Formats: sequence, structure tokens, C-alpha cells
Amino acid sequence: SLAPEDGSHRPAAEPTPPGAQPTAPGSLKAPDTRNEKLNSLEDVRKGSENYALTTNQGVRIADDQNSLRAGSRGPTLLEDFILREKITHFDHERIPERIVHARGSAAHGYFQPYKSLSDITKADFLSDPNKITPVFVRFSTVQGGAGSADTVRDIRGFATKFYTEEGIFDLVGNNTPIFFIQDAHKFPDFVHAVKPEPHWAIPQGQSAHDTFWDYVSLQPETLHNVMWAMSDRGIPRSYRTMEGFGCHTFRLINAEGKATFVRFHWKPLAGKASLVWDEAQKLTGRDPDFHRRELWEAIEAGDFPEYE
Amino acid sequence: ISRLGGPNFHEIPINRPTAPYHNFQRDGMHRMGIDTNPANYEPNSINDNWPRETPPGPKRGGFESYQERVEGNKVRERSPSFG
Amino acid sequence: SLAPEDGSHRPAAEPTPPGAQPTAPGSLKAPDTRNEKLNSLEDVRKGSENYALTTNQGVRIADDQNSLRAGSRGPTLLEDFILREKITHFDHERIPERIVHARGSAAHGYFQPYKSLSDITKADFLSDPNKITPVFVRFSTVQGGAGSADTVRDIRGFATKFYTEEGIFDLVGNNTPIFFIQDAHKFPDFVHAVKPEPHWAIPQGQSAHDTFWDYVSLQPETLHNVMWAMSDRGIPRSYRTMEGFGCHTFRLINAEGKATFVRFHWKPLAGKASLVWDEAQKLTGRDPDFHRRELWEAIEAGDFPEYELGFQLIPEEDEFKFDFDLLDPTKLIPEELVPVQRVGKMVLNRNPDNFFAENEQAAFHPGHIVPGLDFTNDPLLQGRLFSYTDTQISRLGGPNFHEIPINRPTAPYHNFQRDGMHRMGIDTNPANYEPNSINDNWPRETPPGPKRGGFESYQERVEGNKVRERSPSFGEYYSHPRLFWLSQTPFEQRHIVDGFSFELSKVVRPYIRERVVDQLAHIDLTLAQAVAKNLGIELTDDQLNITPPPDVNGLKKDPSLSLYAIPDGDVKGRVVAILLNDEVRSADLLAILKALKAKGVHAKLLYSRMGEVTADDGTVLPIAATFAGAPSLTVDAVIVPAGNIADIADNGDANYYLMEAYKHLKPIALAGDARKFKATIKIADQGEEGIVEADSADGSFMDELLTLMAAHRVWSRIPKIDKIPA
Amino acid sequence: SLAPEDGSHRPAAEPTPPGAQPTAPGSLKAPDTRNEKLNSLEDVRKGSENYALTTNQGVRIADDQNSLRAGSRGPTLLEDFILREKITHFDHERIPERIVHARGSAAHGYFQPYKSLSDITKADFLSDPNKITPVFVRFSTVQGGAGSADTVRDIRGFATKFYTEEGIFDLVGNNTPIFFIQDAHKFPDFVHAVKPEPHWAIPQGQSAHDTFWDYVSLQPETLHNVMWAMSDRGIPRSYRTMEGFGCHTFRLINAEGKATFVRFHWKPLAGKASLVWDEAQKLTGRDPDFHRRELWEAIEAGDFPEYELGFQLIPEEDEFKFDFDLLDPTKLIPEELVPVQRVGKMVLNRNPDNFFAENEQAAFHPGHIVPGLDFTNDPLLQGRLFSYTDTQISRLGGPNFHEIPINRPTAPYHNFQRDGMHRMGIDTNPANYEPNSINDNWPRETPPGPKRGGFESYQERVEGNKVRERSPSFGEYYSHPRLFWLSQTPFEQRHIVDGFSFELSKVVRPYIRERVVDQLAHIDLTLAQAVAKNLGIELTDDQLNITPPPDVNGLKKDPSLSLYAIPDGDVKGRVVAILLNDEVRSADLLAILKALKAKGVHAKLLYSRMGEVTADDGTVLPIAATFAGAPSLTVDAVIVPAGNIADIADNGDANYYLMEAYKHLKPIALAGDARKFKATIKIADQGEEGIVEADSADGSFMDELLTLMAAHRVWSRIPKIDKIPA
Ligand code: HDE
Ligand code: HDE
Ligand code: HDD
Ligand SMILES: [S]
Ligand SMILES: [S]
Ligand SMILES: [S]
Repeated sequence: SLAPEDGSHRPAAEPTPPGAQPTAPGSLKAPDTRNEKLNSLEDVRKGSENYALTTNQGVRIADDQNSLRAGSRGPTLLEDFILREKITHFDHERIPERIVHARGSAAHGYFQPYKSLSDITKADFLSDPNKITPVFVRFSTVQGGAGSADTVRDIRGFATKFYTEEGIFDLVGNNTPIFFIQDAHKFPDFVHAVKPEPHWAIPQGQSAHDTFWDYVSLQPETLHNVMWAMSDRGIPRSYRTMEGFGCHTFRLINAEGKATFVRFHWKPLAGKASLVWDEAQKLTGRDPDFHRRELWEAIEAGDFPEYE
Repeated sequence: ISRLGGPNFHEIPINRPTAPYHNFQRDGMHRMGIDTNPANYEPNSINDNWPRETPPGPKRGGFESYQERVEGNKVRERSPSFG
Repeated sequence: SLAPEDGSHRPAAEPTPPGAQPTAPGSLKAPDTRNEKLNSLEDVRKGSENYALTTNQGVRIADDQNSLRAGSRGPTLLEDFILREKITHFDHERIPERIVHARGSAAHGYFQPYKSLSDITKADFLSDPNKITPVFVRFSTVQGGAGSADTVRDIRGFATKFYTEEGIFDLVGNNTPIFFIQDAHKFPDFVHAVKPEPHWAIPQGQSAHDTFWDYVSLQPETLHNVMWAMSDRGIPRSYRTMEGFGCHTFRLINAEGKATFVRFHWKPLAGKASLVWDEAQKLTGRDPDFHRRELWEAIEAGDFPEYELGFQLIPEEDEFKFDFDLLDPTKLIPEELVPVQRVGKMVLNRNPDNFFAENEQAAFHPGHIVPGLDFTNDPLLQGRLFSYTDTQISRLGGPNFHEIPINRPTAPYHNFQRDGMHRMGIDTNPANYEPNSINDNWPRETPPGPKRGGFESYQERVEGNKVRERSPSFGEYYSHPRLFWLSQTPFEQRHIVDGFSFELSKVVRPYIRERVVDQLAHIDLTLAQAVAKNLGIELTDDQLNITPPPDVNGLKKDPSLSLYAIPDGDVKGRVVAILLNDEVRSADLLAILKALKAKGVHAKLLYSRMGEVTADDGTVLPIAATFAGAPSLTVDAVIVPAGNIADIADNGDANYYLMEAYKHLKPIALAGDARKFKATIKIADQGEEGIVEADSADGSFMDELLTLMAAHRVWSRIPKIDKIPA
Repeated sequence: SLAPEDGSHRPAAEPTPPGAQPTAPGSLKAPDTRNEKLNSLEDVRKGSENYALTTNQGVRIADDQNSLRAGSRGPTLLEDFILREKITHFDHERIPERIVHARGSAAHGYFQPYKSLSDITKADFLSDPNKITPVFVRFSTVQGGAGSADTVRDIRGFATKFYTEEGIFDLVGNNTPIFFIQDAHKFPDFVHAVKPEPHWAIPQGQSAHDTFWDYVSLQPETLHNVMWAMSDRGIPRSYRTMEGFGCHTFRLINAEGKATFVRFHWKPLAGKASLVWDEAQKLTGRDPDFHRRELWEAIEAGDFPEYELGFQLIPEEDEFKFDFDLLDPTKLIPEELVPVQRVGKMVLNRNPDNFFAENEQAAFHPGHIVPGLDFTNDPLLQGRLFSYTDTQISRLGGPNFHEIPINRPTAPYHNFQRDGMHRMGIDTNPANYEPNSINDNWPRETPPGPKRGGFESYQERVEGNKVRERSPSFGEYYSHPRLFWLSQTPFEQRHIVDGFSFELSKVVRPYIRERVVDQLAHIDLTLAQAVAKNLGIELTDDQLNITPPPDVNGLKKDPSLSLYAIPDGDVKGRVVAILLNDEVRSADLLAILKALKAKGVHAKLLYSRMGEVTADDGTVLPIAATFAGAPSLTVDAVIVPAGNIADIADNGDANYYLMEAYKHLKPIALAGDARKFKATIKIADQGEEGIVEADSADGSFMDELLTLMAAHRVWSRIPKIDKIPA
């Protein structure tokens, strides 16, 4: 047995402050934190302790250290299906990242209203303060790839999937109340302009380059959101300490059929807080996973991110 | 990998084993299984090396190939016995 | 017209030094550079000047600013095909990244051999010193994603696609001579261990976490490549200043059928040079694109990356002449035992036009060999042969990945394979099978021979049972790690100690650190104790008495394993920060730049804001960047000319600039009143080695600075840096 | 393993009648046939003669017969990269077939207008009678898979890609002028209902099953296109002998901005002709590739398929002037009300080289329009515009499907779209966005205007609330089916009755059959009774009293809706079977072939074995096929020359050949003693209209036979075939 005698390989399944224990998969860290969605995923969770190592077809593997070869210094044989299945699955691990917001960090939680909103909306999840709606929330940057740094200067995404009794509602918002552009037809122009430039694929995670500012200088509708990004809004301390916005006017519709225009807000109960530019930029080098880590460790500690 | 869209074709319901399957393979398109193992490699100490290899034996043992003697040069050649 | 009237939007189509012009696609930057492969890509190049904006179907668009809607404040209509085509293409821009080496930077070039190697190989590309072979080379890290940082601590890849007249040959190597594991079956285990951990996908671009060090502690075969990764080899200065290696024993096969064992080498003609860890880490923050940028800018300046191809050659009858197995890819062949024979030179002289189309889509695979080469039973190489074909079916969308333009052979290709997704070639052959009579059996098989023959494998003898078994001969883990460590200078050993100590401090479970210190004590006690001390760990009496492993074939060191033991410095294409003031002394600046120019060293003029300043004599000095904007991390040395020093003397950024460069062992030069800065870095009045100083920037002031830059960094300074708060 | 020395493996590169030579890729059969699009494909056409067989990487293969193994009876080795490339390509050949119209056959050709249409449209391809536009056309069934049969009962597709100077225009039509449903939202319900049922995936190529008739019984909007499918229009003789229609009201826009509604037509210059059901059904077993083969062989013979493009034009102010809605795609515009104006001619004159690359990968989509054309609010068309771009993402592997060679425009295309899987074009533009200054904003938008202008949508007024609601004007379902019924000849009517009767007899659930018959009672009582009688159903008193729907704008019938009521036969390209005997009277064969050749009618010489027979004068006659191997299903008429009739008089296959041809209403001619076969088909001494007979085959005999063939089938024989046991 390879684990240490004293059992110090395994993190306590109780809330612990950052750095006190190794981090762990959520169902192992907090087995008794439940909601309808988390429970419904049990059919696909797979454990490991006390099980035999197998192929994907259920065949027990005797030797997971060697390829099948003709003699112990010989060529590898085509009939080694165990090696080929293992290397095939490896070879095909990756899927395309998101076109934008490829960098992002997510957690499970729940939502509950403070009071029935039936006077203004028939949305079932807003109909009773007793209605508990599971959520899965993903926070993100915009420009950089899935392996880019967290504390860049960028807009941040804030996407919430509400698993309601009357369907999925996704509230797909950002951390500023507007966008750079007015018409969707220009989205690939704006995004190409902010992304790494096409000849050489530089710079990652940064608007600080000629094409972005070229587009901005030629499209003054951009200037409002550019102001937000150049502010310390663009460099939050934590996904816990930033605001969220729905970006658009939507409508609520009530049982009588009356429409009300609405814009959505998320107010962080831990308050608003951002880094300073020098600190953010250096932090992309010292810990490019700083926000991902901070979110995971706040939840492990019981410092649950809360938004109104 | 093209016909069924990727390396997780064993998780398409008709294809699934009824026998247990556990290993350190991860990800791929259409991934259904949510692995809770702290480890995705072996040997590991962080999960006490589970899931673990199993020696061959008379029942419920690991797969080991028959130790057939191979002898010859690397050749692209049809056996004369096939002619 | 949106372009400025003075044409300042268009970069000069001629060699210019870094920062002088905006960068540009290669065919616009350097239209006069060519080779056979670049010429053949012309059929797919797309221009843009003077053309109308269209759909992909060739319909001209009138308004590319708006969607179609019912009234100008109305709903967007489904019939807007111009919107949905444009948004559809955007929606599907991304393809899966490489499983490993996803972060990489690539350039076109050419290779030519120094003489015909026909006595040892029939490979056509090596048959004639006049035969010039286009190449495309991609350098990469291993762990991080395509949008991770360049100057991480990691292994680097060094992949070369040779477009030979007898097929594609891909030499898919790394910047170290070995690998972490012995058998390919373990590759997903090792890679999973070094990659971000699967619960939370942390950390990116780093081996400094529990699962990596768990695997290493349990798999001593890894320690040799770990030594390399923990040394300054893991943080190169530039893709231009690292070695490349082919990793495995392959074979050369001559026209007579004789097989010779070969390992492949690339020697950087710009010399070997690496960063230091604090600098490398901070640089991942200040410019995560530094190596990609440096490569592109070197080529645009005419500082073409050059590498010499070399072979270590071992006769077949010498297979068992060494203390280690030639097939064991965790073992290096010391150059003291088998010298590198020079073979030819490769020059990278053109950037791509489109990074996605040429770099992201390029597919390299070590099974892509040509007649004159062959494999061996290296069990890591054996498994690689499966992987690099397989992985392309998802990454590049199917089995016609050779028809993507960058991947196309320049040699003819004809066969009976048909269809598949993205099929470009339209085959007119009446037959799609052989043997056939309906096309007189064309295209036809070709017997092997001295030139232009079919591929036939070398008839190596195979004997033994079908086994999943590691060769006993591979069961030795410590002697190569030890040879490596003993071959390093004392400052290089110090940086290895600090690499392990820093990485193990990030491992959360203490027993994993202890287990790895135990492994170190099997390699070298001094190493092990120094790492232990940094971790607060005390070696046991048993650990103190572990017998060191034996030397490797009589060797107690091999200086070729050191970056620095043997000077191979080259200052051409290096860069100096010049720290400006509002009244620079022109005569200092003239002499600085004249000497830098004469050796091909670049400069960047830095100040506290953008714009210009004016020297004493009225010369207008344009500013490249601010002190904060272009940190010392990004340059090789700093020079401060004389003048109105009081202007920058209390500037935090300016002071810190010299502290950072000082800490990172870079040459510093101070002329006249700029000597006032000696106080910020605590330099004595009689001066110290590595700090150039004088009343004015010449006679021998630039020669001194340039001598220091040829030696790369001031290693003697290392005992003084701990004191400086930087 | 090679070609025969006589060169007989290779088809002559000259036009040759069906069966005279093996068929071949178009560029080899007809190398001098060119057009702008065919030429532009030269970059990707790949030959084979005199080339070495290689891997896809350009490595010559020595042994393409064997895997690499350890000894010649040993295991195959993983290092066999030649085996794995070849098998990997093969393992990934297939791409997803089209959701609908998966079964299709395609050819290249060209179009030109008869005169400039600039008064009604500014479309460049309709602007000049001497501007030629390349086309690629694919004909298809709808329901069955890509390996289903051709001569099923189904709607046919007729899709034309016009490669115009101002962009690709795809006219994506069918062989009937309406569709089964009104709103695109129901398309998956209808298609799922006609497709193989989901539990067991039966039946292929057939609407004759419960789910289809369940949907029709519940959605009377479908009854109009059902009437067309049940008629002989559902079983065309050839893609050369059916009409095409664009299905929707589109708009033409002229340079002055005037909009005219238009519906598109294609008139077959070879005339309108269909099979009979029993023949069609049996032919799906004897030759499931009959229409694919006939199309390919017509083009190899020079019987180029020709179609006339025609437009129904309705001025904008006449939108509401009919008693149906112009935007309802279940409604046709009778040519009695709105005549088809002839517009131009399309000729299909070359087959592809590789069916997969050019046919299977072609992507047609009706949203691919060009300036001068525009859409309408037809709610079926509206949703089609979403589907034809979306579906290519999976079928063709991503958003670069326009780079697959067959799909590329010949017109320039330049834009700021980048990347996507298997990206071919390498963009050099410094800019990938607009507005930009860095490339002076190229490529640039272009204002709309008379010619070469940007696309702008016609400024149609929209007024209404956001609703999911069917227009009340669409809620009439029976008048157009009735118009169609009343316009058919009596034998066409009988065949419609028979198609409904045959289909509904395969519906297992009897209440579905009853509900369909109730729908038929709302269209025409005579039809409804005739179907009921065949299903053993008796109409109720109420059903008997259903008031017939109103005439369509005063019309009692419109003969243009019939296949046959107005003669339009053309025999060129048709085929006759000639049943040989072992001593043919050469004088008869001489006169038969001379007359057939004068009208471009082909012949196939049949016998009871293959090889040769010798005629009375020593002429050696090669045999194309046996009586069983090329049944009368595959020909238009049968001729039996004189000679040694005893040789075949008691041959069961030869007698049956005539019985099947007789049953199927085909002309038969019998010369000399071949008149003895009159007994097998019960023709009286006096003779019968449709049986040509004389002492010998002469001028008069062949004229009579060719007159019969110009009328396609012998409809007057129908009363006589009930009794024949065939
Ligand atoms: C206001 C909040 C907001 C706005 C206004 C937009 N984004 Fe987002 N985006 C996609 C496209 C898209 C378009 C076409 C527009 C304006 C027309 C916006 N964006 C502006 C996308 C390409 O479809 C996207 C990429 C992956 C994906 O699934 O959809 C996408 C991502 C995205 C996210 C990430 C959600 C997640 O996966 O975690 C968020 C938070 C936004 N967008 C916000 C957003
Ligand atoms: C010797 C230099 C070297 C070695 C020993 C290995 N890698 Fe590499 N690698 C792939 C798999 C693979 C396996 C199975 C093994 C040992 C079993 C190695 N690696 C060790 C791959 C997953 O098939 C890979 C990912 C993308 C791809 O197409 O192949 C792959 C990448 C890779 C590159 C990247 C080439 C490029 O596109 O720039 C390089 C330089 C190596 N490997 C070197 C290498
Ligand atoms: C809203 C869905 C929809 C509806 C309402 C229609 N179509 Fe369609 N059609 C498709 C959605 C579609 C498709 C699913 O997108 C296909 C199959 C895959 C493809 O590329 O297009 C297709 C293919 C397709 C083809 C085959 C082109 C080829 O040869 O590749 C033809 C000829 C037609 N259609 C014709 C018609 C006609 C005459 C319609 C009646 C006016 C019609 N379609 C309505
Ligand atoms: S937004
Ligand atoms: S290696
Ligand atoms: S239609």
C-alpha cells in the first residue's frame, strides 16, 4: 500500500481554511452538501476505492506498467489492445475550448427568492420564498484561452444555470452593465480585434495591442465598456467581490400577460473589491490560477460566495 | 472515433459493460462518467493506488497474454504455407 | 480611407530590429524570402487589398455593420443569411488543442547537409550538399494549454518537418536528451500527473504540485529527466539558445543494407542560455508571450535562428558495449563516449502568414520517416508510433489531415485511399484498389534501392515470448541523474537545489516531499541534504549512508551536460535596456549605440512616459517604452548614460529596474553621474566585477559591457543578491 | 497483373452509346469538355499513371501486399506505419449522409439565358444571353438512405448550383410544385413520419407505412403533395424526363428597385415520362441504380440532359388577387392563370471524376442567393434558410465547407472570417476585423447598385404582432388536390387510385386507412369511392354528401398538370431491347439499327447466354446481356427480328421478357417468324395498336415503332393487362 500509515494523504471532509488540507473533489470534501441537481448526478458519479483497474470494456488489467512486446527488449505488438485503448482515450481527451470566455471557474449552489414575485412574473422559480433552485455558476475572463491567467485586465463573465421545475434558465451575464458593441453582426469583428492578432497569435489575455485600440478608435460605441475595463473593475480581487449584470433589457411576464422591462443584477454580499494593476499583472506570473484557486478554497472553507 | 464521435463510445448505453469498469482514463467528447478519484494516474499514493491491478488467476484475475514464442526477422512477407 | 495619410500603418517590408515597426505576416514582411514549400503554399494564400468584402459564397456585402430587422429598432430576422454565415463561422473557429505541447511557436526555414552521408544513409535529403530541404519547425512547452505562458519551468519541444523529395520526415524532439518514463503504456499516467489536477484544473504550466511529485517519488525512472527540468535547462532564454535532441535511438540504413544506431542532436549556433527562476516566473506575468515574440522578432530582424544537426553514431555490433541500454529512453549517451558528428545546418528565416492555419494546424509525428531511416525497439518510441497518427483524427477533424496546406508533402503522393471528411484531392484513377488491370496497376509499388526506392524495414532479429515485461537492463535509475549533477558548475548545482526546493514547497502533503528527498539521497548526498535543509527535513542515518550509484562507463562527469561549463556565448540578437533622462549626454549615447550596432545587439530606449526627450546637444530621442512597460526581465543588460540624472534618481521604477536586473545577474553599465545609481544596488566605491563604470561611455566601456554580455550572466554576483530587497 | 495487350481495359475518350464501353470518370471520358468551374478544379484533380504508390506523406511503398511482422507467421508489429495509415484512412472514410435527399446523382454543365432579363432582375447571370454560367446539379430522392434504390415512389429533388460572377446561387427545387407542409416548424414531424419508423427502421424508400398515413390523415394540408406522390409523377422514367420547380414564391429585384414575385420552373427538353408502379417497384430490385446509371450513360452518350428555366411572374400589386395565398407552399400557381415565361437553357454535359468528393460533399442551400434575387415570407422557405447552413457543420465537418473544392465559388471571396476545422485558405490580411486602419479597411463593403453591387434586402413592409400563428388564408386544403385530380387523363387517374390503394393496403391499423379515405371524400367522390372499393371500405351517407371544394379561380382543370395530356415526347436517348436468335436475319437488323440510329435511339442486343452469335450473313454480334440480366424494365420497347425463331420460341425468359414489356405498356415489334410470340401475349391475327408486325423490319415497320415510342406507353392496352399472368 502506497498511502502513508498516518492517513495524511486524505483531506478532512469538514470545512477547513485555505492551505490547511489538500483540496479535493466536492463530493469527497463535502459529502453531505446536497441539492436536487447534485443528487440527480449520482447516476454518473464514479468512485474508485477497492475497485479493480480495468479497460473501458470491464476487463481486469494485470500489468499497467508495460506494453506487450516480443521479448522484454522487443517490438510492441499490434495485438496489445490494453495499451491501444489507454493511448487512444488519451489521444482524444481534448475538445474545442469556448470561442470566448474559454478561461473560467465554476461551482454548484442554490438560489431562493425573498418573496413571491407572482405580481410581476409567472416564472415558477420566483413564485415562493420556499422554492429552492439548484444552480451551477461559471465565472470567466473573455479573451484568453482555457490555459490563460486569471488576474488579467479583462471583462469577466458570470453565468448562472438555474435548474427550475419548469426548465433550465441560464442567466448569462458579465461584471459590467454594458457591452462594447451595439449589434451582434459586429461581434466577430470586435472579438477578433481584442483576441491575439492573427499573424503571430500575440498577446494572450490582454487588450493592450494595436488591433483592439484600432477598432475602439474607429467605433466610439465601444468607449463606455472600454471605460469600465480600464478601471479597476477590469481586475477584480475575487469572483466573490465583483458585481454581475444581465447586460440586456429582458421582460418579465405575469399571469395576466402584462410585460415589464427588466435588467438583472447580482450584488456580491462580500462587497466590491479589485486589485491594482501592477499587483494583478505580477499575479498572472506568480499564480495564474489565483481566482480559480480562491473560489475553490473559499467554498472548502465555508466562505460560500453569496450574491443577491 | 469518427463513427461514434470519440473515445467515450463505451458509455453509449448499449455499449456499456454490465461488469464494473474503473480506470484512470479521463475526458474526451461526450464524457458521461464523473470521476471522483483524487488520482487520475498510477502509481499514486493520494488514493492508495486505487483502482488497482489484479494478478492473473483462475477466476476474476487480470488479463495476461499467453507467452507464445516469437522468432524471426521484421519482415513484410506472406508465409509460404499460405500459398 | 481610414489609414493615416503618411502610411505609418504599414510595416517596412525589410529587416528591422525589434520594436522598430509593427510585426506583420511573413509574406508581407519578407516577400523576397522563398523556398520550395513556401512557393507551393501560394495556391492557398488569400490577399485582401482592393477586394470587395463578401460572404464565403462570393456575394458582396453592402452593410457589414448591422443585422437585418423589421424596423431599425425591430427584431432580427431569420432570413439574414449574411449575419448567420458570419456568426456560424465565428461559432466554430476553435479546434481541439494538442494533448501535450499545446503551447508552441513556429517558423519556416531550410536545411542543407555539409556533405553527402551516402556511406551511412540512403536518405535523399542527406545525399548532396547542394540539396536544400524546406522545413517548418515548431517549438513548444509540454504541460500548459495553447493560451499558457512561455517562460514556465517545463521541458521544451523542438519539432522539425523536413519536406524531402522522398517524403515528409518529422524529427520530433525535446530540449533534453531523455524522457521521464521508459514504456509508452505509462505516458497517460505521467502526463495526467504533471497536468493540472482533475478536480479543480490547477496548476497551469507547472509541475510544482502534489500529483507530479507523487508520481516521481513512486517511479524513480523519472529522476533523470526531473534533474534536467529542475536545472536552468527548464527555463531557456530563447528557443534560439537551447539544445534539441531526438530522444531515441533510431537507425540509419545505407544502400548496402547496413544499419547504424543514431541519436539526433540540434546545436544552437547562438549558444546555450537560460533565465533564472525568479526572472522566468515573473516574466510569465509581465509577458506570457516572450518566447513566441522573441522568435518572431529575431526572424523579422534577420537574426535567423540557426541550428546544426548532429548524429551520435553507434555500430550495430556495439549495442551492448555500455553500462546502460541504448534502447532505454531515460539514459543519455555521454558525448565523451560517443561524439556528435556534425551533419548540416538549418536556418529559420520566415514567419508564417496565419498562426492558426500554419502553426495550430501543423501535424508532426516521429513515425513519419523516409527510406534511409528506421526505428528501434525503444519501448517509448514504439508506442509513440501509435499516438501521433491517432490523435489527428479528433484534433484535425479526420484522416485527410495531410491535405491541410502546411502538412502537404512537396514530394509526389498517389495511392488508393479515398474519401474521409474534408476530402480535397479529386482522384481520377479508374481504380481505387490494387492489384488492378483497369488502370494497368498504377500507382505502382517500387522495389527498395539506393535512391528513389520503396520503403523496406531493416530485417532485425526478433526473439522471445509475448510479454508485458520491463527489460532488466532498464532497471537502473540513479547513475545518470548523478552524472548530470556532477557535470554542472557550482552555480548550476545551486539552481537545481533551488528548483527542487521551490517545487517541493508547493507540495501540500509533507510525506511526498520526504519521499522525494529519499530519492535524492540515492543520487547524491550533497544535493539531498541541501534540498532537505530548505524543506526543514533531516536525513536519517540510513539515508546518510546510501552508497552513491556507480559512474557511467568510467565517467565522473561530462562537461557537455552543462549549460555554462564551456563558454559558447554569442551576443548577436541580444537586447540592452537604455535608461533615458530628460537631458541625456549625446556623446555617451552615440558611443553606446555605435558599439551595440557593430555587434548586432539591439537597444530599447526607456523613460518614465512615452513620446520623446531631447539630448544636451538638441538630438531628439524617441521613447520605446516606460520603465514599468518594458521591465528588465525582457533584456540582457542595462546601460544608464550620463546627463540630467536628478530627473530619474528618485523614480521608484528606474531604481527598481537596476535592482531587478542586478538580482537576475545581468551586466549593468553606468556612465558619469549615472554612477549615482551605485547606491541603490549597494555597489562599493572601488566597484565590483559585473558592473561597468566610467566618466563617459567609451574608450573601453562598451568593450567591457559586451564581454560581460558574451558570458551571459554574472554568476560571481550570486552571493551578493540575497541582501537586496527586489 | 496488368492491362490486356489489346488496350480493351480503357474506354474510348469519345461519346459512346450505353453499354459500348465501361464507364469512366468525366475528365478521362470527355477531356475536352470544359467550363470555368471544371477548370478551377484542376488544382485538386489527382492522376495516377506512371506514379509510384506512396503513403499520404509521400513515402514510396515497396510491399503493398503484407503487414510487417516478426517472422512470416508472426504477430503484426505496432511500428508498421504504412499499414496503420492505410487502415486509418479506410476506417474513417464515411461522413454523415444528408438528413433528407441522401440518395442523389449529379453532373456538371452550363446555363445561359435566352435574352437579358435586366427589366425584371439585376442578377448578373441573367443579364446577357452570351454569359455562360457553370452549374453542378444533383437529382435525388427524399426519404431513403444514400444506399437506397432509385426508382422508388417518392418526391425527387432537383438542386442546381450556379457559379455566377457575383456569387454562388443555389436553386434547390423538387419535381412537384408544392410541398406537403406549410410551416418549417413541422418539417421534423413530417420527415420523421415518412422516414423508417423509429423502433425497427422499416421501411426504406417508401411512404407505404402507418406513420406517414397517420400524419397525412391528421394534417390535411399535406393532401396536395400526396396527390402528386401517388400519381405517376412519383415514379419518373429518368431525371431527364421530369419537371423541376423552386417550390416557393421568391422575388426578383431590378436595378430601379422594383420587386416582382417569381416561381421557378425547369422544363425537361426530353419531355415528361414516368414508369408504372409494378415496373418501378420491380426495377428497385433488378437495378436499384437505374436513374444514377441512366443519367451517367446519357451524358457519356452525348444525350446531354437539357432543361429550360422558366419563371411565373406576379407583380407586387397582384399579391392578393388569387383565391389562394401566394406564400402558401402547399398551393401551386396554375399556368392557365400565370404562364411560365421561358428564361434560358441548362445543359448537363460532364459527369464528375469522383462521386464522393464532388457529389457526396456538395452542399446546396436556398439561402445562397445573389443581388437581383430575394426571399418572401413563405413560412416554409423562411425556416429552410436556417437549416441548410446549420446541417453542414456535422455533415461536412465544420464551417469551412465552402473550401471543399466542388463548393468553392468561381467569383472572388474575401472577408474577415478565420480558422475553423481544416482551414485551407491562408489569409495574409494584417486585419481580421473591420473597421480597420491597418489594412486601410480592405476588403471593403460595396454599395448596392445596378451591377457588381453589395447585397441589400428589399425593404418589404412588416406589420403585425409576434405570434406563432398560421395565416387564416392558408387554411384551405382540398381545392388544389381536386384541381390536380381533374387535370389528369383517365389512365393517370386510375394510377393515382392504384397508388393510394396499394399504399393504404400496407397500413396495418385499419382506422388510419378509413381516415384517409374520409379525406379523399373532401377532394373528389369518384376518387374516394375507387380507393374505398379497393380497401373494402364503404362510404357513409354523410361522406357521400360532402360538397366538393371550389374551383381554383374558375378553373375546372389545367392540362399542364398532367404528364401526358399534351404530347411532348422525344425519343432521342431512349433504348430498345433487341432479342437475338442464333441466326438473325441480318437484313432485319440492318434496317432496325439504321432507323434507331437516325432518331438517336439506343439498342441493347440480348440473348440466352453471353458471348457472340453469328447472323445469316456471317456478321458476328456481341451480346450485351442475357434476357434475365437486362429485363424489359430497363428499356422503352422491344424488337424481335426474324431468323432462327425456333432457337428462342420455347425459352421461358424470352417469352416472359415480352409478357413483362406488354404488361408495362411498352411498344413491341415482331418481324417475320417472330410473330409466333403474338401467342404469348394473346394478340389477335388482325393485330393490336401497340404491337408492330410485318414480314420484315423495314421503313414502314420502324416508323410505326418509333411513332409508338414518341408516345412513351400504349395506354389503350390497359384493359387488356389485368388478365396477363406476369
Ligand atoms: C452581457 C453578457 C454577455 C453579452 C452581452 C455577451 N456575452 Fe457571450 N458568448 C457567445 C456569443 C456572444 C454573442 C453573439 C454576443 C453578442 C452578439 C455576446 N456573446 C455578448 C458564444 C460564442 O455563443 C459563447 C461562447 C461559448 C458559448 O457557449 O457561448 C459565449 C460565451 C459567454 C459566456 C460564458 C458562459 C460559460 O460558458 O461559462 C458569458 C458569461 C457570456 N458569453 C456573456 C455575454
Ligand atoms: C523525444 C521527443 C518526444 C518524446 C520522447 C515524446 N514527445 Fe510527444 N506527443 C504525443 C504523444 C507522445 C507519446 C505517446 C510519447 C511517449 C509514449 C511522447 N509523446 C513522448 C502526442 C500526444 O501524440 C502528440 C500531441 C500532439 C501530437 O500531434 O502528438 C505529441 C506531441 C509532441 C510534440 C509537438 C509537435 C508539435 O506539433 O509542435 C513534440 C515536439 C513532441 N511530442 C516530442 C516528444
Ligand atoms: C426546414 C427544413 C427544410 C424544409 C422545410 C425543406 N428543406 Fe430541403 N433540405 C433540408 C431542409 C429543409 C436540409 C435538412 O437542410 C437538407 C438535407 C441536408 C442538406 O444539405 O439540406 C435538405 C436538402 C434538400 C435537397 C437536396 C439538395 C442536394 O442534392 O444535396 C433538395 C432538392 C431539397 N432539400 C428540396 C426541398 C424542397 C423543394 C422543399 C420544398 C419547398 C424543401 N427542400 C423544404
Ligand atoms: S450587455
Ligand atoms: S526521449
Ligand atoms: S416547395
